[PDB]
Amino acid sequence: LFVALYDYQADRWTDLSFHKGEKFQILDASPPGDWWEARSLTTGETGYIPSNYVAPV
Amino acid sequence: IIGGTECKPHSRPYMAYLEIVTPSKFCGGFLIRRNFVLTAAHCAGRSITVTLGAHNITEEEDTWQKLEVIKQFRHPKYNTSTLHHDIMLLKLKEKASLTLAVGTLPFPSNFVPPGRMCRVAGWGRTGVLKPGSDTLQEVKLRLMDPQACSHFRDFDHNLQLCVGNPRKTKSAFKGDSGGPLLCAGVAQGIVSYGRSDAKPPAVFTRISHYRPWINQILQAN
Repeated sequence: LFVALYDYQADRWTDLSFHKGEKFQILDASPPGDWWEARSLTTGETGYIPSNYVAPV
Repeated sequence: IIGGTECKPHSRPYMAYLEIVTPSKFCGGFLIRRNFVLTAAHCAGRSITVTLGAHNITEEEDTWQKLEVIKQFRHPKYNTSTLHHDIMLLKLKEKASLTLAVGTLPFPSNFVPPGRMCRVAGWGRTGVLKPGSDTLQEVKLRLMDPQACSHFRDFDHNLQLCVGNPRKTKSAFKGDSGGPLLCAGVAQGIVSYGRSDAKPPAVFTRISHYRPWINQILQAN
């Protein structure tokens, strides 16, 4: 279960925007790519996010 | 569908509606075989319900056919940085019954150029800050010089289509994903992704490219 260390406004409508301290339930980490499918604990939203961007508790 | 009009109901009998859970999420798709739905790979999920025969997605009609997807064929090349190979096949638990409101969209027994018009349909949002559309919407878009998608993250004119005039509002948006881009009545692209601010064009998967991966699946199954 992952947290945000910086604020982020995504470019693709497939990805989430989020703020510092936001937290995420990852969903599909299998596909090859910087990005994992996660679920905002803060907004309840699903979408891809940068894996160098979040941090696990 | 951003900037379209509600369809004539069941006029698009191929339109599949996908209900995906890991939470829930919703996409479009279309029916290519009596037991196969064509969609996008970023829709994949723990389990998926598939509604066919719908116009209003919230009003239970008798044309409806909800079927459990019992297999997921995510393209193996699918990559989440470029969103290349955003295509996926779904084997339905049951062969659907072909009626008026529910029909397959066959593929001919050809690389498509910029220039032509096309149409895509979906229950996605009808605007950046709006909800998904209750009713199926559609819109006619134009195929663009891929230098129009140039600033898209690794845009490849061989894997992807660049759909929608930038000088208009008309565009496919969130939730419309997985829905077919029908060029002169032939599916040529699947809605993949686009800008967050809903500025066109949006990136569609180039069907022609993955047609063999497709042929292979439907044959071996």
